[PDB]
Amino acid sequence: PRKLVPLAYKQFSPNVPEKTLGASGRYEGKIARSSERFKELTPNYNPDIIFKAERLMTQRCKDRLNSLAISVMNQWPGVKLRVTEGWDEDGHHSEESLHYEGRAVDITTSDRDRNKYGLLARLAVEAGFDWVYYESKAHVHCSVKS
Ligand SMILES: [Zn+2]
Repeated sequence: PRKLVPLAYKQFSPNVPEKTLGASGRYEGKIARSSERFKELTPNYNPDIIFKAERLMTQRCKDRLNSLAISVMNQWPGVKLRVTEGWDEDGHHSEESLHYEGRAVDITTSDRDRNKYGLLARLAVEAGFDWVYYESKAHVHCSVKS
């Protein structure tokens, strides 16, 4: 067994830029409702995840999130994974955010205990998200390749 080490504030894993090939890969452009690429987005209705649209994400993102949902409930009995941002149609992030193509989620615990977020980030990496960034005290940013 291995010690699960929480990510530090502002740490990202792996320790490379999000868009690198060993991470979540290149930005592919915004996905609009009208896009053909919009049909690669699937809604996530996992009853074990709290959703603050936020539900629309790629299959790989869905798989990683659902895996995380289990691990969080294990880590903290009685607590659930919570999503506060998923697919963004409204330019609320940087120039080229993976949020714009349904390949990123910002997450917390259901109890909004910010002291848990570093460990939540570690669980996200263990759950297979291709890039995990303890971006803010308000949430952890998790993304996947396409
Ligand atoms: Zn984010």
